Amino acid sequence: ASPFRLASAGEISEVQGILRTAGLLGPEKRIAYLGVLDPARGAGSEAEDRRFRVFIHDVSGARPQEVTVSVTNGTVISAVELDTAATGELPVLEEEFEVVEQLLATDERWLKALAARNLDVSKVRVAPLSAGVFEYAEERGRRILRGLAFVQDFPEDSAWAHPVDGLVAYVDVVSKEVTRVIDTGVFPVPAEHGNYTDPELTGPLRTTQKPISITQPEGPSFTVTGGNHIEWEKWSLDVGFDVREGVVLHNIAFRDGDRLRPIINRASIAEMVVPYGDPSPIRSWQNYFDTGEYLVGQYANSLELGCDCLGDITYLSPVISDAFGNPREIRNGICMHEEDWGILAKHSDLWSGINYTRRNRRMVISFFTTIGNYDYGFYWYLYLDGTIEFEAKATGVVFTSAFPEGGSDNISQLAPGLGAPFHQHIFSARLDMAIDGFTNRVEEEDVVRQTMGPGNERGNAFSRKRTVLTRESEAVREADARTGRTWIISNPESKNRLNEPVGYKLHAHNQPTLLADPGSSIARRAAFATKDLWVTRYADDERYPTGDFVNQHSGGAGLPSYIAQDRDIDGQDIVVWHTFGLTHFPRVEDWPIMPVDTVGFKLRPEGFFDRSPVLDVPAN
Amino acid sequence: ASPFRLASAGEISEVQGILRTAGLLGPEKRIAYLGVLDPARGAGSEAEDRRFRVFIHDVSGARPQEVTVSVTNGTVISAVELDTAATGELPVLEEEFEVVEQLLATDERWLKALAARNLDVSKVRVAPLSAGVFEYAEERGRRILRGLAFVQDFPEDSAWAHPVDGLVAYVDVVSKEVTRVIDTGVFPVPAEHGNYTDPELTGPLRTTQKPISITQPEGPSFTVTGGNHIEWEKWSLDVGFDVREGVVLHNIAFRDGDRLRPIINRASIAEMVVPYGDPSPIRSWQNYFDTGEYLVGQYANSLELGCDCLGDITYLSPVISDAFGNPREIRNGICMHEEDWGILAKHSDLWSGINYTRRNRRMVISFFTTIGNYDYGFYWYLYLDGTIEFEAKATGVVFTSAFPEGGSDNISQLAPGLGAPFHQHIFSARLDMAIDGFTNRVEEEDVVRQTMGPGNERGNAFSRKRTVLTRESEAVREADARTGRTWIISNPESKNRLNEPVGYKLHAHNQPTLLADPGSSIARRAAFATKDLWVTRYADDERYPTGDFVNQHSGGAGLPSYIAQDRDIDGQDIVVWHTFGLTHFPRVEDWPIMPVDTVGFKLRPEGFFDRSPVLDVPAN
Ligand SMILES: [Cu+2]
Ligand SMILES: [Cu+2]
Ligand code: NA
Ligand code: NA
Repeated sequence: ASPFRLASAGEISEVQGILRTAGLLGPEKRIAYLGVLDPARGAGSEAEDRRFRVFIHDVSGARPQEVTVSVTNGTVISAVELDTAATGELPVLEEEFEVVEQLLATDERWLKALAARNLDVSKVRVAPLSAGVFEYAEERGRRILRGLAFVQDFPEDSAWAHPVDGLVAYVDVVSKEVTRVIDTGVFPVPAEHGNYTDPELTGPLRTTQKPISITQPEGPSFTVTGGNHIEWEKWSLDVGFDVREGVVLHNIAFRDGDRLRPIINRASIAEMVVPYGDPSPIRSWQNYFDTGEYLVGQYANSLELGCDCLGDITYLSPVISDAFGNPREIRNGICMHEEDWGILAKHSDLWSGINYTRRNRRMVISFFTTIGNYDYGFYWYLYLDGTIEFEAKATGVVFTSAFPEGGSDNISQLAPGLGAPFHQHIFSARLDMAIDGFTNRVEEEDVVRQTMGPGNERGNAFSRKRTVLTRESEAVREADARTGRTWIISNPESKNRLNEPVGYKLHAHNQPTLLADPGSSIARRAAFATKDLWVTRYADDERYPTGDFVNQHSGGAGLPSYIAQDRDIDGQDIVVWHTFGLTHFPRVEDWPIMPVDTVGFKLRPEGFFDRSPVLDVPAN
Repeated sequence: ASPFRLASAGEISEVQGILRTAGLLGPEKRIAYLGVLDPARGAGSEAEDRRFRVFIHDVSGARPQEVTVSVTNGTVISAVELDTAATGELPVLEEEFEVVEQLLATDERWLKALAARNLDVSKVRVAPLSAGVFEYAEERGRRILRGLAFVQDFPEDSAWAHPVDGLVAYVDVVSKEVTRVIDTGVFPVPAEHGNYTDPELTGPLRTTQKPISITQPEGPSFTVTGGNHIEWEKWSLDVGFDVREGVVLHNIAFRDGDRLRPIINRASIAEMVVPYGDPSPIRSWQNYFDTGEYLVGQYANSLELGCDCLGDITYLSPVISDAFGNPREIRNGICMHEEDWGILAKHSDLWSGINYTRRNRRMVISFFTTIGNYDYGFYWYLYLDGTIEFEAKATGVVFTSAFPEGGSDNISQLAPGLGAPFHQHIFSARLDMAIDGFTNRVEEEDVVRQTMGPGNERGNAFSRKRTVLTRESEAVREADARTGRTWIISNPESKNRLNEPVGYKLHAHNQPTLLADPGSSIARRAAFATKDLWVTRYADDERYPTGDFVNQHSGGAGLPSYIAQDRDIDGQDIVVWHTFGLTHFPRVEDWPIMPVDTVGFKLRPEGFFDRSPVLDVPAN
């Protein structure tokens, strides 16, 4: 009954039929994106209308279309033709990946480059990568993929151990022609294998680990109703799934006594970009927008009990559309469980003689995606004390290159002749805030140092200051770890019992933001990644920090365009966009498969409650 | 057998007998500190010589002494008389804390102050706090405690809810004299109780939490031998305990194939300071050196199975001396256990068809201490992948004051009329490094941004730079989160298979350092806290960043005096001192008992290994 329920296989089947009957899904057509639309702002909206947004690609070269359909009523609501030279190309299709390697295998320049290196074309894998926008005027309005080559010595070999440096090709995947083959010179192909399941590399496996058994003899403490509505330890929320963003959290609220108090209306990772910092022309164009260009939800893993998710696990199995409109289930794609989290609060009081200890726990909602060589885990945590936390876990196989003789300022050496270019992994969290309702504002809080003198005779005082962000043009903020900078989202119309506005404080990790030169193509296309915090006024169509069509868009779409409207954000319906990322200088220990590294952020209550919200937790 | 074994009850009794026989421990003497000395540099040598360092107080006012004893040989090695007006007072004795409230209850100035506030002296608790060094000349060479008052309405009442503001007293605890009583005016005593076990405050306890059962059916994966030597998942170390520093880790090493490779010779929290930022004269002197002044190991809790430590727990019960030289056991004062830690590495490869997932684990060594209102947990973690991490957990009851009617720039309001002064909790980790042996160096690593132009035509390149710290005068460093600054400890004489020096990278949290004015008493006494990183050349007697005798000691000792020697630290036996801390602006949710907040640091291998060190972890 809930408007926020997961899409059904039946709903996707109905969408396919509606498109077919309307003549919009012929054999030349491919679905590049399909997702359910959130309800519009409407406090009391009772007329159920499930609407789906669809991007339709044409493999014969005709213009693509953006279509909105109503599954409840069985109608096409709107359909507009897209001019991709203006507004960007559609996301990359899974079936276009294979086309790159196939096309190059018959191209005479590619074959001659391989022949010079004595490489058998049947053993050469091509990574099909997004193109971006650079100097090639012939690419405007065409769907281009770029390919980099790796050698697979046998079918189970890790091709990432054998990059073929000095060689790159550009491919038009619609007209199926190879537009350029660039060969800058012969580099030795690294010869060591990177097969992390080969006993000759692992050695004998350890026999020293004894089992850790985590069970819940009475079952978990959370309930799941209506498919995806969660109730756990005073928290209430809906777990959504979108093929572009992955797991999305809706209607995060906390039951404070008798009232359900809203906190966040919608939480998602709305973009993630992986820019590479190697100036070689073989790779200097390389920037993955894993969310915007590839769609991270469509590559979600099926998660295995006891290996990926340990404990008493409740799974969700989201349904997405394939390229022809058929429903596809991602079995066990989302893990949900609770975890012990150590001590919550503890005090042994000499004067009262009371000894008090309580334990903490967290609710975990997670999924894992694989995009080529990289694998990313997305984890949302809810804690007993009101804290909300997100954590990204990065693993997989690092992207490789040759390691040049004489060294490099932009590439790490992992093995003899084997390099790994410097890169970043930068995420954008979109937090549609609803702190006790929709009238919210953001304050920037800095520590204030005070000088020794009158009123501070011993020179010990320090303080803090808060600055209200009142318009969008002043709501593009940078971190300052030295001054302990945080941001507070408050509701000026809802006060706690001390007559202070209720709030939540965002604690950032204060990692470096985008390092590229401000005049670069990537700085224009991923402008969100150049600043730590953005605040916008809510609008239905301002969904992604990079715009709707990221692939081969020339730049400026998304947050810079939104912010330019300079709207009032002082006690309004607002959206917080937080940039956070990992700067990765690969180390030898990252090879041949990388141990997890993590980055994230958290939000903590700041005068939201009238006292600690965990006084009613029992001892057990 | 091992020189690093925990002190035994017999050893402590033998120290007592040796001191008594030598005429050093008559009835007027008290042991203020007793601890075992680490072996001097030179592996073996002594065959067996257990030495103890003792600080001996005299309650008649005679000069105290520092004494070193050999328990093996039954001899006093050295005994020196201390001039405390020069080099500092001994740590506070537990029996001196009691003296303060008793003395004040008979002082006519204190009684008149309580009478002015209609308070019953029998219900007034006095927090006895370290005095520091300020403008009171009569305190030089005397042992002083300062007292702040709180009302306890009944024996089980939380007195922290009822501060008596405007009143402070200073007490000479040796001559038993109240030196000064300062009354700046009557403030209302906040009337609301803070009794977090009172059902009228907690409401009905939750019935929603289902059990989480963590068990190890085959027992734990680590072994304990010789009482305190641990072997776990290729790690090797000895767990020490010192009454001042608490848990100390010795001889941290990693078994890499057939070689035991040292990493850290000794790791400890060597000081921790809690400075308050309220400029009121009632509290502007308030600074706790919990390690140096109070001795945190002395106040270690007994940890209860299933509440404080959950899972298959192995306990250590360290032995300390009481004030008369009798052994006292802290039953179950150290918990050790291993914990599941999520995914270690994961990759699903399209080209090879191999799906690979491995799980991570960590070894946890922890203890908890209680000093008045505050409770601190100290956690050391060892991970499968070579990471070492420390985490401090702060909880307990926040220190309170009145909340002034006009508001305050330096105090938070927690409840009607009840304030909590701003403060910090700052730690100093002393890491006696031994990366593949004792020839080590520290490099500072910053990200380097590059300008678009020749050799970087697309403006995407970025790099890093490393700066070797060659002399102590240049090894006092600040964080810079914006440039991703880390520090690498390497061994220039031990190279990995790529012919690069092996190393470990220190990752800081980049939280603010000491905020007090640089001219203040606290800035001089806690100079270590003003900078994030210090490197010194190892010396036997350079143990604490604040020096040996912190109580009522002015500046002049500790890290600033050590680094003036300007010793060579480029490929030498070096010690890293890392400052990290929490800046606490108390929130309403911190009342009436504070949920845990955390801070820490971690060290990760950086080319220490020749490839990932966890390729031999099994699937399970
Ligand atoms: Cu990476
Ligand atoms: Cu605090
Ligand atoms: Na909002
Ligand atoms: Na050392």
